[PDB]
Amino acid sequence: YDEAITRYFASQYVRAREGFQASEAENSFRLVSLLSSPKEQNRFAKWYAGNNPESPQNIYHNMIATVTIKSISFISKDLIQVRYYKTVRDFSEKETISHWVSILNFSYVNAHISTSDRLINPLGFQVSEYRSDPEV
Amino acid sequence: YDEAITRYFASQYVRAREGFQASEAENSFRLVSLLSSPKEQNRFAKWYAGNNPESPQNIYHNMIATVTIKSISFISKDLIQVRYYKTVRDFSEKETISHWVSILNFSYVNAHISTSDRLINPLGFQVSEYRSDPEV
Repeated sequence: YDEAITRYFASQYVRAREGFQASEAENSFRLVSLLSSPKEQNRFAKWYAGNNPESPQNIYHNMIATVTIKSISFISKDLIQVRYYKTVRDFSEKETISHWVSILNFSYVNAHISTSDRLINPLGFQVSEYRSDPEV
Repeated sequence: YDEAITRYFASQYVRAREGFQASEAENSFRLVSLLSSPKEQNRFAKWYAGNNPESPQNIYHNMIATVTIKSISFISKDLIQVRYYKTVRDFSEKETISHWVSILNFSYVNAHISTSDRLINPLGFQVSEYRSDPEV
């Protein structure tokens, strides 16, 4: 597939996973899930669970966190690197900014998506491994 | 290009154009614009302008309108039909529902998108003509 469409879905993946807005949680959750493999979907879920202090639900409770993409490059054929910053906003409107890099291991599966899940994942994009750490 | 990716962008187009949420307006505006031709972008803009009673900004002021896709089919090679319903919500949470069909005339241009506009429009999807009317 085209590099452009691959960048497009990595950007989506990271914007959805690494940002947060109460009104969009259900949607951002289904989308990260659909674009993650069975075994990555499950790691993501344990991390997102409402009982987990490190879940966006919690650390951005009553806040909005918005990812802005800085860059997308490929370390290898199946290994993408997304550098972005998060802009976190609260009741006072006081914006905090931080910078981050995520590595994604990805592929495209010719699995079966229903017609309506294909409007979220048209080509079986699948992140098998993922991390996010802050920058220098 | 693949039918699946074409359905994907028509669904996006209609969800963004035909729904409304104050927090997402700027984003929904850039996205419809990027996926519309110069001459369609301009019709959309006159329609969306804050001074226009029929603009979503206005008719959904203080509301959230959410499009749910019912179906996407092709009347011809360049002519797509998107049947959807809108779920409109207000201060009281009282949901009104209506049903609609949109026709889109579309193509893919090998024009120049900047690297960052390509994260919204990776393949130069372009709606040249558009309408929306209610159903039976």
